[PDB]
Amino acid sequence: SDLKPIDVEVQAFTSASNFTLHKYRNICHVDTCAAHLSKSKENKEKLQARNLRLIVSSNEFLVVVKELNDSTVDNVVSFNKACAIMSAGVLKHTFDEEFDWKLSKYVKTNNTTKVIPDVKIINRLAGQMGLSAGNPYYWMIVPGYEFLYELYPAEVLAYTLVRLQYRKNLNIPDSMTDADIVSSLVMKMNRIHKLEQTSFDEALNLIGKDNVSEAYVELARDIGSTSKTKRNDEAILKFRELIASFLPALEADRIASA
Amino acid sequence: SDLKPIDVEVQAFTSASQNISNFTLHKYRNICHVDTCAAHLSKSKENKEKLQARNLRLIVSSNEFLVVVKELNDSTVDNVVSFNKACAIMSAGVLKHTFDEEFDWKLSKYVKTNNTTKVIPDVKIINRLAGQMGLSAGNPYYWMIVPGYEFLYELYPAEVLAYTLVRLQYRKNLNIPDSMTDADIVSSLVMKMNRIHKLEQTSFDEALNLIGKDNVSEAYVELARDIGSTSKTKRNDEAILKFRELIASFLPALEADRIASA
Amino acid sequence: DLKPIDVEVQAFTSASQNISNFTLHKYRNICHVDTCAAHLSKSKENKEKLQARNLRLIVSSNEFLVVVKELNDSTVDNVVSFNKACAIMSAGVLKHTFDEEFDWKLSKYVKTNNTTKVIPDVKIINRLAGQMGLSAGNPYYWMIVPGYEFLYELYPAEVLAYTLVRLQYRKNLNIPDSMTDADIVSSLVMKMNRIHKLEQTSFDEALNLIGKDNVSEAYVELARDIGSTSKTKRNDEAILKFRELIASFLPALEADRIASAHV
Amino acid sequence: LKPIDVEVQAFTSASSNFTLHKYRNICHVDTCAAHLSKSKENKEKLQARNLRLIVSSNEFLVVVKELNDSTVDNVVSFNKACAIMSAGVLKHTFDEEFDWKLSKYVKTNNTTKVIPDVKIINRLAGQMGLSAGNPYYWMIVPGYEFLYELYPAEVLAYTLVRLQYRKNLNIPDSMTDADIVSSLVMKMNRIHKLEQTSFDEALNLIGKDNVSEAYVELARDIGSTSKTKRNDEAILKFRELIASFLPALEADRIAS
RNA sequence: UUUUUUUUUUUUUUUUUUUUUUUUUUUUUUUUUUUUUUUUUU
Ligand SMILES: [Mg+2]
Ligand SMILES: [Mg+2]
Ligand SMILES: [Mg+2]
Repeated sequence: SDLKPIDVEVQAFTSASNFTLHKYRNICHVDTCAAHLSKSKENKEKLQARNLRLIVSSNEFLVVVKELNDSTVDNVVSFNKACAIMSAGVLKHTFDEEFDWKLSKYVKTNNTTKVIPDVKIINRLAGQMGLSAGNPYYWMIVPGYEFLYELYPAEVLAYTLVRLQYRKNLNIPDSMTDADIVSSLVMKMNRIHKLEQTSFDEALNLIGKDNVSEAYVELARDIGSTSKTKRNDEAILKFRELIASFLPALEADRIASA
Repeated sequence: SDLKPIDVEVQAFTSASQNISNFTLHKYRNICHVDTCAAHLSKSKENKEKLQARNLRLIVSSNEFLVVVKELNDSTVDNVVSFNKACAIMSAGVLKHTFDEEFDWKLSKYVKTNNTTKVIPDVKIINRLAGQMGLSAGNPYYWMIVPGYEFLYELYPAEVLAYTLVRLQYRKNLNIPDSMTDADIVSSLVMKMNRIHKLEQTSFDEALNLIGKDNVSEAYVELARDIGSTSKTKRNDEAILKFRELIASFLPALEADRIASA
Repeated sequence: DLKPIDVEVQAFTSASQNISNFTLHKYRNICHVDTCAAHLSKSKENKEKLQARNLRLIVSSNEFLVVVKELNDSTVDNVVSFNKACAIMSAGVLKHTFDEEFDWKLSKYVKTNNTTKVIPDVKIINRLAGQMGLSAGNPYYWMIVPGYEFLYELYPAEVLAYTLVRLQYRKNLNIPDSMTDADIVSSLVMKMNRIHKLEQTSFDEALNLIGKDNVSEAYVELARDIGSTSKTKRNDEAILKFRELIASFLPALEADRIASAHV
Repeated sequence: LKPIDVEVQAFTSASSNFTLHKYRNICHVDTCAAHLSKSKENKEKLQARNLRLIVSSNEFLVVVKELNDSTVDNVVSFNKACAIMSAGVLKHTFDEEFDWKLSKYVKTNNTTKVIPDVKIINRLAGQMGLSAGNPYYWMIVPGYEFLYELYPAEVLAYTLVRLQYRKNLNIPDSMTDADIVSSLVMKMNRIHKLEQTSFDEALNLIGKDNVSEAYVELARDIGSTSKTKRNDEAILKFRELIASFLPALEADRIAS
């Protein structure tokens, strides 16, 4: 009754992800990419309606498409992949070490033309953590950061630990479970390390357990430095305190009314 | 009449109105082509979200069709059906060929299926739900692993219960989200069993003795033999434990740094 | 779009316009019992129809109701809101099922003047009462309806008791967890605030005006079979029987793993 | 297969400081007050389309739905529109405004005063015991926290009444105690720089006695009851009653 | 393994109270249905 169907095609699912950040390492203009990352919230909402074309250097661009699980075309990417590509462009000039997976260690990033991202460009996700502009981690705090695990595994894992521990400081909704917070990263770890055969401790030793620690304390140092939940909670305690101070003058006013 | 009211007929809700046409798969035994419905079951997840936006129409054979509609509940004609019952109808179109017997509730016994010549399903068609359980193409149970499989309890009871047992036991292996409690995994089957066995007036053991408990177990081992010993949900669980263990061993350096910081 | 609307400057000064003066006693003898029972049997469907149009509900051979959504005040007796409509027709069945009603002037329950000994049809089923384990023929069967709180005027202890049942057994009644406890009793308290004038009277005073013994009597009547038979009980017993099935099947998977012969 | 071009525009600290002092002499008092009487009405209209409101024959005020910053000084958000208009009436009812440079109250500088017509009704002030004619009648408006710039002790005191008398004023339980004060704490954080200065220093600068005089003025005629107080009192007596009947129900099951 | 999910410094935005009402509104609709969930260990 009063329903228009659509005629679904008879197509069977028959049998038959090469994404690597190393194909986009020298395609980014730093201040262009940082500006796009500074508007990630507005960009994700624009994506919900139409797909987006983002210029990331005066000769290169990306096509951000929703629900894109595969593409032979390199610069057609999902939102998380696009932010990760653009973040890596900035982190090549802020982080001095990157991970070589066949050498199983951190090797120095050789950046001949090393530049400083414009301090004026603000990352509001990073401010929520208490990080200030100029911090080398500043532009790692982006949507889709988990893809950066390919280059910065200790740093990306550390940011994930901070999101797990301080979900309330970062205004993560209590709706989300701890599994959803870490799921994306575990998927990237499982691909790199083969977690079906490997141990987690084997991965935490392959990357620097102390490296994770140093990155963790860098990203965690200034959490709770200024908190609107603690700022509001002191006001309520100070307000209810002043209400109590005002009671004898309120009853003096009502005994005067009678 | 400013309030332009519409008359409403005085029709009382009685169980004679509720049970006018209860659903049964026996009306749909010859409506589906094996390789056509498996192509629709192979794309069940896509169908479900495409169903959300607008309701759907699915050709199952040369002239017979099925219209899928969300939140349908009752309906006065046979080929207009909900998502779960549509997947159940198509599933039974392949299992008539892959399963050698079906249950007869008149006789309290499984009976051999009369399936003329049996057309073996194309092993090119891949059911991803069965692949999560380790099943491969050509397995007879392959196309039983569909949404709304519980409706197949009427034809293949012991096999549908064994699958539900497999989903409760291996819920983390099958990435069933911890949001759903154990009772949620089995709720629909219990409803299917309630209708057929009237569990209000029958025990659980009586049901599992009417159907074959020897049949259930041997379907349980067929469905759980190749279930993987890893999953993303189990990897996520192991990660949360390891991550909190790292967070704990990092707290001294953290607090020592903040007292030294401005 | 992209340009504003000039709003006119006029204030808000006005009167209470309390014109409702709604009492169920205006509709006592206007209802055919089986006609009204049948409209109540389709309450959910009629509310859905009400979202699209105003409704015309014939309640007897000589009377009808006009159901209108968002009906604040109406001067005409026939034009009522949905909650008022179900309450009006529920009272028509309850006059024949319940033997006593409250008289607020005498401050006690008095006998209902049912001259005609009419029973509501047994086959007409109230799904809302079915969710409570009440079977057809129960004298309370037709108080379990949308807008039941209006019946506090006639059956105060029984309407309060059903509200208590909705409070304690909210899970068995499939009431959403997302709705306040206060939201479930909010409208009954509006009724109680009108009849008992709760601004200048206590809840304990009101609970002594109607019978606390009478609220308890109706409570055990309405809550006797709430948990009698549950999905939560059935689905739970299934789990443990399913889990002993599994524990008995584990020697089976193991034997099929390490043994080639039939076991 | 279709994209839209996103232009490179970074979020910077650079991108108009809001001061009510820019709107002190643009409001007729009986017309700015009539807009505040139909504030709930003006509010839902703002989701449909942006609204243009007249403060007087010579000046306009256009309100839009989600303004985080505006180059224009006459397009504002709702809470600022109400505050700009309420301020127009309180310059004639309040006899003192705050000067943050001199760190204390000074006269409101209104040579010729007006008395608002007493028929314009503020239903929000009517939920409390305020009757028309009270000098605080038109401060009880949506967006009052912005008036902390001019009347900080009175605006804080109103916040105190909302905190303690939230049930009396039907503030839903879904609104946190923090949510009631979250907006005012933000206005104070801008003016007082709360990371550096404390609440006690703010309270001493505005006057804890000035707060007290506005408090007893606003909390004087709060009604003893509300729907929310009744519902909350009913739930308790209702949960008392269930317990009192639990023996009787168990006895009934044992009998049959 | 992708997809997907969530966080957006500060001010803002937003949120809430509507002449202490009554109404309106809201929620439950037997059993079954609906709903829900897993998607080739990715
Ligand atoms: Mg924030
Ligand atoms: Mg039900
Ligand atoms: Mg009102």
